[PDB]
Amino acid sequence: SLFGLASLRFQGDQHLLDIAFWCNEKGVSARQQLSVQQQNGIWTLVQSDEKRILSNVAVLEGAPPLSEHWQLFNNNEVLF
Amino acid sequence: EKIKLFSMLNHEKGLYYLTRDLQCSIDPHNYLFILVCANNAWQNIPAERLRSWLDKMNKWSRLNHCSLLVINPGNNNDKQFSLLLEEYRSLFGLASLRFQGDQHLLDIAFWCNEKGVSARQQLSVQQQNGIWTLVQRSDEKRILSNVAVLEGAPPLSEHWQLFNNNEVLFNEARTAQAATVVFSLQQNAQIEPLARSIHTLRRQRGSAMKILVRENTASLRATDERLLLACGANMVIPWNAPLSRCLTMIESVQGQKFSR
Ligand SMILES: Nc1nc2c(ncn2[C@@H]2O[C@@H]3COP(=O)(O)O[C@H]4[C@@H](O)[C@H](n5cnc6c(=O)[nH]c(N)nc65)O[C@@H]4COP(=O)(O)O[C@H]3[C@H]2O)c(=O)[nH]1
Ligand SMILES: Nc1nc2c(ncn2[C@@H]2O[C@@H]3COP(=O)(O)O[C@H]4[C@@H](O)[C@H](n5cnc6c(=O)[nH]c(N)nc65)O[C@@H]4COP(=O)(O)O[C@H]3[C@H]2O)c(=O)[nH]1
Repeated sequence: SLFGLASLRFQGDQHLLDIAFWCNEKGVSARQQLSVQQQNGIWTLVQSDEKRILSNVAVLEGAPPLSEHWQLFNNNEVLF
Repeated sequence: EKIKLFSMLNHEKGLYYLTRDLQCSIDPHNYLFILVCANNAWQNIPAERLRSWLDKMNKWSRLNHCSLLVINPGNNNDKQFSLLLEEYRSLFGLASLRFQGDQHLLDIAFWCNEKGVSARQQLSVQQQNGIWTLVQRSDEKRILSNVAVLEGAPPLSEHWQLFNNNEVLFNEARTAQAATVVFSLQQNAQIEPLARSIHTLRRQRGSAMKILVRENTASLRATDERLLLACGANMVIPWNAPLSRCLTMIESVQGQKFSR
């Protein structure tokens, strides 16, 4: 008899939002815990490249990237 | 101590009349249904009629306080699975079991009972002496391929494993569950036993595993490609396309299940 159950508990500086279950046309979620803050009356949710390969799309003769570390560029200006 | 055994005709009318027949036969209050259908029995049921039947079954279950379980052996129920997901209101639990050679994977899209609600759980259950016991996704990123596929190229990523021939590759894929398996074709003599290996890889391992065959030499026909597709291979990469085309074809089947 419920398409979603949520509770918001005050915890001093931020509120904790606990959704036991939730139904939506995009799916159903269960047992979600999140933190929200009331900033000026607004509830807002709280918040190396050695292997990454950057090459032109013409490097692979137009073929898509080899792997996740491969990123393509149409011309050698966006790549630059 | 005792249960009631019921037989119905392999037809849509039997499923449609199930409610009235059981009402004429059994008082459904505090009573459980287990509907074990035949192989691909739910393939001929249209979408709208299936939705109406599910709604009627749910209303009847609520009115009679009776629980219904349906076990459907099928291989191409992905659209049916999506339809079941769309009717999550009437439903209160959807589970799928995928055979993976040595173990079985139980995926519960959702489940609601008196002790709470769980959504999108994945567990491993095995069949020991005919008993289903839980074993207390994981290798989906991992890619298994033949050395000749890369034409000498090193592993493209950490998730890449290379094998000399398509024999130890099948042995490793026997242990893998969701890894991407890529074969290499060199001559005509490899068409049949690789086809057999693919058949095994599709029977022991379910639709989660990705099976691909790279053609390195022009030694293929349309009939052989159709046979490879029927054995369980997602698609066969033509020899004309360069290696990066093969790699992007591999990337295409990521997140896809072999429903054929
Ligand atoms: N250009 C051309 N010639 C054709 C074709 N089909 C047959 N032939 C000729 O007929 C011979 C006998 O082929 P088969 O009886 O089909 O029996 C063939 C076939 O079963 C197989 N085979 C040969 N090449 C291929 C191939 O590229 N793919 C596949 N899947 N099987 C092949 O090996 C057998 C021996 O074939 P070959 O030694 O090539 O010798 C071939 C070839 O000279 C065709 O589509 N194109
Ligand atoms: N019934 C019949 N159909 C024929 C014959 N020759 C060619 N075809 C048809 O032509 C298609 C493509 O022409 P292809 O140059 O033979 O294209 C062939 C050819 O280059 C090669 N190939 C296949 N089998 C053989 C073979 O036995 N020998 C040789 N030398 N090449 C073959 O593989 C390609 C793929 O062939 P498919 O996918 O089967 O598709 C073949 C096949 O359906 C023939 O003698 N009988």
